[PDB]
Amino acid sequence: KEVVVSETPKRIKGLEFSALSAADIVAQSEVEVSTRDLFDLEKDRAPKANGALDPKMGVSSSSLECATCHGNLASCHGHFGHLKLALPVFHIGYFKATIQILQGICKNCSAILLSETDKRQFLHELRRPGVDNLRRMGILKKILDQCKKQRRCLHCGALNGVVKKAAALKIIHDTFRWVGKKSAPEKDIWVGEWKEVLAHNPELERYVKRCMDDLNPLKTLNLFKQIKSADCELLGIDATVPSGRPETYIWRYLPAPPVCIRPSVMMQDSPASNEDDLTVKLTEIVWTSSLIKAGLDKGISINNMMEHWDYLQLTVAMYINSGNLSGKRVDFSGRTVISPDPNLSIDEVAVPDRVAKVLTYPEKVTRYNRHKLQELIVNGPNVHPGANYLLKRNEDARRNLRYGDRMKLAKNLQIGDVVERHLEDGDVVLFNRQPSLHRLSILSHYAKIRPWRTFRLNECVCTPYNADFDGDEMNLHVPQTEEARAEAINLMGVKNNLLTPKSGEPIIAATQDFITGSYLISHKDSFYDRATLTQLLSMMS
Amino acid sequence: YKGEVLGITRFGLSKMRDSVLQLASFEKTTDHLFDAAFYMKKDAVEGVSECIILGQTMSIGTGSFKVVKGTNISEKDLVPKRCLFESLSNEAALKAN
Amino acid sequence: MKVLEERNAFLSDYEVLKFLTDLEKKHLWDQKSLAPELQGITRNVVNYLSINKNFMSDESFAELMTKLNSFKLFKAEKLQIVNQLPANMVHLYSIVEECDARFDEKTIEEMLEIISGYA
Amino acid sequence: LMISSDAFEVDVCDKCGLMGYSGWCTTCKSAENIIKMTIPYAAKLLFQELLSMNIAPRLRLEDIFQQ
Amino acid sequence: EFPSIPLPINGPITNKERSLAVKYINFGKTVKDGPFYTGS
Amino acid sequence: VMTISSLEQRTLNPDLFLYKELVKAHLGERAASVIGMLVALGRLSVRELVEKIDGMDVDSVKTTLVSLTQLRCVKYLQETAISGKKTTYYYYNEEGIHILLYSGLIIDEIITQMRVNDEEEHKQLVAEIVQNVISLGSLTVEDYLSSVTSDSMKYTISSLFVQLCEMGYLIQISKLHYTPIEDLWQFLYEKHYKNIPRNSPLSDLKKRSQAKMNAKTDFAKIINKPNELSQILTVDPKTSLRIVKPTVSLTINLDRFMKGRRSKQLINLAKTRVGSVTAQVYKIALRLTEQKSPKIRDPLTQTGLLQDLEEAKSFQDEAELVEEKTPGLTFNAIDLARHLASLINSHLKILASSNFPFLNETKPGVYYVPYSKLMPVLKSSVYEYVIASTLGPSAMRLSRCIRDNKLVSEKIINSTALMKEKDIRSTLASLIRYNSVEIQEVPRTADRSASRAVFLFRCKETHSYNFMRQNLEWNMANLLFKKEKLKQENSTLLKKANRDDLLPSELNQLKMVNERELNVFARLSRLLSLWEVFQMA
Amino acid sequence: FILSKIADLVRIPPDQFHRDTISAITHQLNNKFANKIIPNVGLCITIYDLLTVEEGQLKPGDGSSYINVTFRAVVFKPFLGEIVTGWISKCTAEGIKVSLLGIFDDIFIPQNMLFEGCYYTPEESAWIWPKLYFDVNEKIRFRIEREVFVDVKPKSPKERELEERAQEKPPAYALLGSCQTDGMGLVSWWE
Amino acid sequence: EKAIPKDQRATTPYMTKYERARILGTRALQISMNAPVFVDLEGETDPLRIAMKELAEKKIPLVIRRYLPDGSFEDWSVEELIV
Ligand SMILES: [Mg+2]
Ligand SMILES: [Zn+2]
Ligand SMILES: [Zn+2]
Ligand SMILES: [Zn+2]
Repeated sequence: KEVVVSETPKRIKGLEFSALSAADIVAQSEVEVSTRDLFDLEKDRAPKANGALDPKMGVSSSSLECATCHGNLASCHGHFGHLKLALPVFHIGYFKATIQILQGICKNCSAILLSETDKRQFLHELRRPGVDNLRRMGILKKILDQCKKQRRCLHCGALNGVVKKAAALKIIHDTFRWVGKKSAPEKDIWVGEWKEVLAHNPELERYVKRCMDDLNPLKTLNLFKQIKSADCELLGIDATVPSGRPETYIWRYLPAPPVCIRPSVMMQDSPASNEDDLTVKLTEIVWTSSLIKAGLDKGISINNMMEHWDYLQLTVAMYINSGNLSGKRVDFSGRTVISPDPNLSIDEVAVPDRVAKVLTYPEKVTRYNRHKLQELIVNGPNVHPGANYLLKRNEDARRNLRYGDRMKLAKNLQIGDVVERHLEDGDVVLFNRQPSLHRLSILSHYAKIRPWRTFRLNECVCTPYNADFDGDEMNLHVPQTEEARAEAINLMGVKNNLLTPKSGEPIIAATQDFITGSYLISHKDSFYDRATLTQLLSMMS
Repeated sequence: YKGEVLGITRFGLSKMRDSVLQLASFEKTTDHLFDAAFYMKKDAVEGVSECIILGQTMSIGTGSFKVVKGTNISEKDLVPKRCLFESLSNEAALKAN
Repeated sequence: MKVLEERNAFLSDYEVLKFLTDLEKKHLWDQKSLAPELQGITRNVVNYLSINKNFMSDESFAELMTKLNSFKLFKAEKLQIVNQLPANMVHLYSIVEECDARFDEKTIEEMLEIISGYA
Repeated sequence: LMISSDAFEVDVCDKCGLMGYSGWCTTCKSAENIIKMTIPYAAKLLFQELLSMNIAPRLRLEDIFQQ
Repeated sequence: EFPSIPLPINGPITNKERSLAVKYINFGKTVKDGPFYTGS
Repeated sequence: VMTISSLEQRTLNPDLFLYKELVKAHLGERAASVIGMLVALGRLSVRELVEKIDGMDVDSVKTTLVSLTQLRCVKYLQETAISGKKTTYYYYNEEGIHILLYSGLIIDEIITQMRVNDEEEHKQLVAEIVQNVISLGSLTVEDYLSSVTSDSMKYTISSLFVQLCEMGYLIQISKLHYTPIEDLWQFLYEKHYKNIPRNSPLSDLKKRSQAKMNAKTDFAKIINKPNELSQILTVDPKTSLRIVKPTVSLTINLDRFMKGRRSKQLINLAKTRVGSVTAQVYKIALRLTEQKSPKIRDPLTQTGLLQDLEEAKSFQDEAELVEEKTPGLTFNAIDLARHLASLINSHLKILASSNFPFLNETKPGVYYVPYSKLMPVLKSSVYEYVIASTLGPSAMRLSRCIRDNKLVSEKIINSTALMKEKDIRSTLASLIRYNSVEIQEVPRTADRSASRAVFLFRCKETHSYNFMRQNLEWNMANLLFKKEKLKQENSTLLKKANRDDLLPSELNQLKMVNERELNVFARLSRLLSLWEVFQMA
Repeated sequence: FILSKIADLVRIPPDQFHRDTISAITHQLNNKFANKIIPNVGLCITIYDLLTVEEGQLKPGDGSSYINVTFRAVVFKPFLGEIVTGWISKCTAEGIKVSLLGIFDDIFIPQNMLFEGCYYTPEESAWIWPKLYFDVNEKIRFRIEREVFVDVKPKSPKERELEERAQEKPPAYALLGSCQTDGMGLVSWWE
Repeated sequence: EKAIPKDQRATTPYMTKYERARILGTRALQISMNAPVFVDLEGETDPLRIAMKELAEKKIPLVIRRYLPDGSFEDWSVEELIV
């Protein structure tokens, strides 16, 4: 038989940011590219094959499905591919991190060079239960500041100078800076070796003499592995997870992004379609990586090797390297100019019958709306008190009320059905002007179905919108659920926001021609009569 | 409120906000993500700016509480109903042994 | 799903039988009304478990449990012999463990058949 | 901002909380910790953009209803 | 598989160290049998 | 996908996966969790282990620390503060993990150590004695001898017991060894500073003068505590036999065991030099000088280097003075060597004139074996025979010709022994990969480019030694993890194979997995014999 | 037939709020604990009673009421199993299968642990005992020896197309036994 | 995690405008899923409108759990809260 399948509603409680290690890139990967550059254009339909965008990754067209998950461009999440490169290359984003983690290490024993008592005091200072993010950066600054005071090492007799960037992406290690008159034995070996190699060639290498120590990214990849791993707690990294490891900040596997992320722009239906430059950059990475892996053992290396390897470093640095605007796109909204209407109430905006026919509202049928929704379905989409779509309870499809499905469709109307009715009188709608200054720029209103196609509204409410009408456009949004529709009419609508919160004064009140109409009635020289007072009392209500 | 007067600038939003995605809504990007991934921020989601990114309900305003529905059932119905179940196995298990 | 106590409250077969009997009187009957995907096992357990009483005990069950309390044996085999009814054979020996003896033959026969045939 | 704009169903796992495709984890190949939930689509593009480079924004989940 | 670069010299079966492996596995069995196990 | 080439554990864990796999196969799985946090963090208290394991309680953490302390797998350290609150702190002990690492070579060297009484006692008695010593930890005599019933041969253990602790291995228990190396120096460094009263400045400190001599003095006394001591040895009762006091308990010393294992590589170098007989007389002359030799690095410079130039200079100079002045190890005369005339004296002159640095510095006529001038040749003669064995002899030529001078340049290698542009570059790049070239650049431009720059190749030491040591520890961590792969395929076989104390498909399963379980130990012993040289200075 | 006490949380939709709480929770627990074999507990049948219910909590998404309960669902699982009644299903020269009909038909018993004086023939005759042999549809009182659970084998999604173009197999609740008693195996062998 | 009993409630006994809109929207979302109402409503539609009739009568079967920032549940039934 079958088994108990249990589910629990879960939610996100954190974001543990980390770096992908060498195993985690290969594990989530699908295929390796493995030396393909020409995109495999055989003369059938110019298709795609391995080493590039392919069905092993996602899709970028209507046909030619993925066959890892059988879906079109709308139903494929995308997949990754790993890219192993020989001579592991330096990471451009972790440049400052590599410099700060190389300043805190000895270059001989590959261990930390802070004293084991001050290590104990600063380590006890780190594990306080109340530590702010601005405080812990200061404690790590104190770590790197006190760590630039021990010239020798506590486990070996080697001396540490200073390490910085060669003023390129080259890490230089200027040694012998703290060494003065007191010559080290390693300084004696230095003098003897350089005197010997200048005795061999006293022609070229005499002018260049300040060339002490360099850090090869292949060499510091092998230097980050000799950690005691009890020292990977004062350097910022917390090495309790196997995704710790300062070695994992050097490129050994490049995660190729999915082709759903890589844009195939819709300036096409023309033959010989063009892609963007990101797949071209991946191709140009793969070509020089295979060129290094091939020419490592096949001839003229060293100048071409280091030139192409630094060119690969600049290529990876260019690959991930090169704004607070509107952004989000919202369904069920409109934008129309505005017009005067004081016959409309202050809590209403009159919506015309041409945009209150496509802006629908989803209503679930229940015991208290079966008498209305049947006639609403029968009236159809062209008659304004009507509906457009219909969703069944058992989820057959989203059947529209346009192609067939006459009178008999309203006859059944099972109790879980969801119709999409037209906008009617009394529906909660929110109403916006695009340069929104403060919180009185988005109010909520009731709807009213009218003639000619403008968003007319009362003028007692135009003062918070800063309306000077003269052909200005405004936006209109309808909520699409039962809970957000209540949070607009109760604490967001017009009648509950007669004040401004800036000072407490009434910001939304009587306006221009309603003031001079009150100064002329309440003027002292005005005396009325029952042929006039009755008409005045009947024109106000 | 932190013991130092630091305003609202590039170096000013780092006063208390541990939220990386809240600090990613500012200019000069591509440098706050890498040190957050290097120093391995735990980054518990609590601010409203990273609840609208993940689609979570905010803990201020309307979502500052919860409503629950009462069952209104008594303890007379929640009884361990029992009539001659363990009487057979209790007496003939500790007699003369 | 997370269990709390696995082996709790070892109940007999007739208790399950009377529970499923009293479960089908809350709604329409299974046999009287014969003339959602749950009544199947409800009518299949009550049909299969009543196959040994072919060709019923509340106070007789009390006298039977006192008679099982009169002499001592192991724990669950009392439940096994109060459910399987070993009467017209030597199947009681088949219940209690090896060594066919504990007590002699003219006593195992009567302490088998009177107890397992009175119920 | 979410339902009417970029509502997008996805599945994320509990242990080593990355995301897969509707039945499978793609990292832990046994794939029994799959939890299905909804997320904005721009957050999905942000997660894959961070995961394309060497950043792992791991999602830590918890149940809503505990006590 | 992927490693094809050559192998070191410590792999014949011309050993004559069969007693050492027996001492190894008997030490392992006597430590596993001991009171200080604390497994799982 | 098909990850089968061991990639999901490949790079994620060196230097602690070895320590977690040596204790998983011996002390359960709960000890692996509390030993994987002492290594990954360092010092953390009892409550810190409880809040860092996330799955064990105080009743579970404190129980497993006793099982590690009994095998001396955890160092103790108690501390205090300026306001009090004395608590207990735990360090990871690498000596106990090394005891769990070798574990059969301890009971291999101790068998081939005794004299004429051979193969009648040293297979049943002492093979259980030393195995109970290593397994149970600290052992006393009275609690152990009560296991045998009707001990008629109760004096046979005492003859092997008084002899074995006289010349080595057995030693008084860890009343000193659970203390760390750092705090034993730091508590001794502060008690000889605050107990000096106020005086004149005299270059403003002056007490770093006194505190760098006298503390070292009684530090040596602490170093004098785990040695041959007459407090337990040569106790003389009346009208009886010479016997040691069986009252206090006793354990093994991992300091004399390692210097006797160093003699194996010394015999291997002697067999590299000379063939049969002269190597044998060097063998017996070294085996007669084992228990009094200077040892693998003392705790004086294990930690606490206070950046002093004179200390780092004349620490290896005073070690030479320790080498020169022994109570009898320098006495390496002819009749003393032959007791356990001119022919072996001529062979010893061949040792003196062998000119690789062993058996030198013989000014009056009495010979001596130096060690500190022997350790770089010992560590380098085995490094040159691994690249020559695995990677190739041309790689050994291209690596050792870097060492012929200091920094041979690219137009000088191709002038030596092989032409250019064919396989010197591939071999040289492969040796760049294994940290034995250490390239350097000089530029001809303003930003240190690659086109206008030429290179310089110097083989830097202590970068090839540390990487190969880490690689050997890594492959040791490999070789015991694949042993745990056959345990999951024999969990339903070895558990059932205990009631016997045919189904012939089991004959190709049970007796087929046995040699695959023994050859990994037969190779692990050779891993041990190849790895030891990089941790003996 | 044990009384296992487990605890989970269930949902009640708003269109079933008109009933009382006990019958609603009991109806929502029966859709989950029908013929719905539990991982390593056995097969549940019905719900005995429910206890220590809590307040019905609700998230802003659904609108239904979520109640965490603690009930005592009856699970058909013998603790070791000694003697149980169930008749035969189909003759096979392997571990022979029986039917405890009405609940499930999955119980095997291996022939190698029975009497060694039997032989199966391909001429439709069953195992012949050292008198007459047994036939179809007759009550068999047999032994219970081994009962080992396998809960869920998940299936990879690109593997899910190699099993749908051309065309469950492991049972989640299987039992074994070993008949040893002289005369046991058929009802009419006695009397 | 501890629940404050009825005699130890320390918050305000009034109904906030933030907890008036959420209880009304939750009641209107329950009524739209065919829940039985408990008011004599005139024949109409829009569950947000007939939930206001229940709020004006105070016959909503909910309570408003008010969380303090350590876990201090403090039940606060709706009919106890006045408008
Ligand atoms: Mg204007
Ligand atoms: Zn796909
Ligand atoms: Zn160092
Ligand atoms: Zn996962």
